[PDB]
Amino acid sequence: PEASPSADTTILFVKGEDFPANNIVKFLVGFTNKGTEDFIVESLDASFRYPQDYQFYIQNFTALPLNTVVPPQRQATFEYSFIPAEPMGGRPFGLVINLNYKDLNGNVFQDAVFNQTVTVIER
Amino acid sequence: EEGARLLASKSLLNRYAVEGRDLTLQYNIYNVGSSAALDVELSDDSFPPEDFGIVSGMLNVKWDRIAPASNVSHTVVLRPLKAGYFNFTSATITYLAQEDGPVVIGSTSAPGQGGILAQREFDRRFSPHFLDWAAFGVMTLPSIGIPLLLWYSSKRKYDTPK
Amino acid sequence: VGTGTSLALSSLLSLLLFAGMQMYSRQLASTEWLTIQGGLLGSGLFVFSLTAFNNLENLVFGKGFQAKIFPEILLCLLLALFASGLIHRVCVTTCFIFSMVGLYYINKISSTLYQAA
Amino acid sequence: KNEVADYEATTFSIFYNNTLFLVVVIVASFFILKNFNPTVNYILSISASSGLIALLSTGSK
Amino acid sequence: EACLEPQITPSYYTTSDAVISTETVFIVEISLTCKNRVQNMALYADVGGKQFPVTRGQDVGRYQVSWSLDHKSAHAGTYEVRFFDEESYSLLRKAQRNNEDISIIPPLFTVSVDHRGTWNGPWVSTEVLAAAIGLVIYYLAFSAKSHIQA
Repeated sequence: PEASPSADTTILFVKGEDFPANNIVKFLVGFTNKGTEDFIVESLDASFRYPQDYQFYIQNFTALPLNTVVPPQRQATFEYSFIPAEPMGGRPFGLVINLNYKDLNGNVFQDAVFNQTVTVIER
Repeated sequence: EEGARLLASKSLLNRYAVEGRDLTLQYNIYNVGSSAALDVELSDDSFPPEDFGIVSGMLNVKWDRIAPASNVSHTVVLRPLKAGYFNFTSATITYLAQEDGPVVIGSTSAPGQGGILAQREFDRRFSPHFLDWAAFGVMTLPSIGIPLLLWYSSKRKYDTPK
Repeated sequence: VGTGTSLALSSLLSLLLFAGMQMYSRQLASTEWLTIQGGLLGSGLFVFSLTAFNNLENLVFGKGFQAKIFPEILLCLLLALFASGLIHRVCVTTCFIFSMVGLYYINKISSTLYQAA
Repeated sequence: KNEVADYEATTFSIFYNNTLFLVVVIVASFFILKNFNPTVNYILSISASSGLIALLSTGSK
Repeated sequence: EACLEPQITPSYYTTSDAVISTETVFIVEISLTCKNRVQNMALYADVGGKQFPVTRGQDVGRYQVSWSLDHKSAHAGTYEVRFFDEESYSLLRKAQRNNEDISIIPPLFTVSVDHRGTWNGPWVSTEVLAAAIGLVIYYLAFSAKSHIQA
């Protein structure tokens, strides 16, 4: 499912782009409804993916059920948190966040708000 | 779009919402837009006064102007009066993206569902959380303090210098 | 005091000093004065370790066993020096110097106590 | 003479034995077993401290 | 409009229970009445050199400011809050960016918040120290044994 053109998404980490090992990291995902129809945000997932193989799954973080209605022109932000495992410190991982939302017409959308290689440093 | 943009967050700073105890609610607004979000107002009507007692803080507040790349923290302290499943919904925030710009209505993050316990349970999961070592001394007082002190009274009595 | 209790007491004192030195190694090496303080601790560890080693030798091989410069004295000095290196290189000079000063007086004490008797 | 020896030995002995057992678990568990699961830490620490302490009891004799 | 001769009745909530709360939160509520009858004015607070804007309430005159620090940094003592209006706060920002004496700008009003210490228990709960007391006691006990065995 591709992201709808009328939806915008802004991610912001609460404490920066540092990913200390064994520490809670929290981010905020924004949502814009630039379309004339109601978008229903379903869930926001997070996962660690292999650097060389973005398809391979290393760690799957639980899927947060949001179930929030975004009226037209209104912005909905959704928060999520996790904790990276201690052994992952000192290695790079491909962190893929995907935002799910469906219009009333049943069209599926899954925006890759963030798809980049981040490094978790040992503290 | 270069207008202002506000990413609000509503979260709890309490592990457990204890009946009759203070519960902390922190509403943090971040302005990720290039321009300042003028005339920001936060409203939170999802806490009826019949379940929570507002120890401190005001649910409905205003802000004249939030500078770009700046965050404003507001906190309200309540008191969960009833143990049970209490749904924390999303508060409404309205802000101007531009001078004479339209009002962009948004919704803050919703923690969702949580569990309020009773006072006795609060004691049995974490009462001496950082008092743990001191409590350990009290538990070990019979094992160490009492025998040692008692014996010292005996030794002093018979250990007379000659 | 009893030889068996004495051996345990010397071992306990030496062990405690070594554990403390490692725990605060970063702080001790921070300043020259603190490193000198490490020198005193290392010499004390050497003195207690030497006392324990002689006590153990007496129990296993019988009372009155005599400690030699090698390997009993040399081994105890080497162990203390190794701990000194871990905190900082600088102590190896000071940590060593305090041990030698203690050793000469300790031998003087031993000669009076044992040879005279 | 029997009473005092019987008593002072009991009170002091309990104190010392309790001291060693509680101190050993603290040091071993929080420094020696710092890299092991709590479950293995509890089994090893409790078994080791008590067993070693019993052995030291006979060694004193 | 700058608030000429502000009259306040400060009240402050401070955390006392560290057992539940993850982080210390200081809350200050001031019911400000302006001599010039001003209302809904921009107020900004400066605490320990950190700028935090002041949130207004729908009720006229009710201004609030809160901020949060950890329990390892919430050392007990008194914390001073300095308030400024829109005009003065503009000068406050310039002074900091120019590294001039911030104290030169006279705050519109100041409020004292007392923090009497979040409860963590007596300060013996350190894993290293727990071993320190255990070992210190043990050494004395063992020496006492050697004193008896001899």
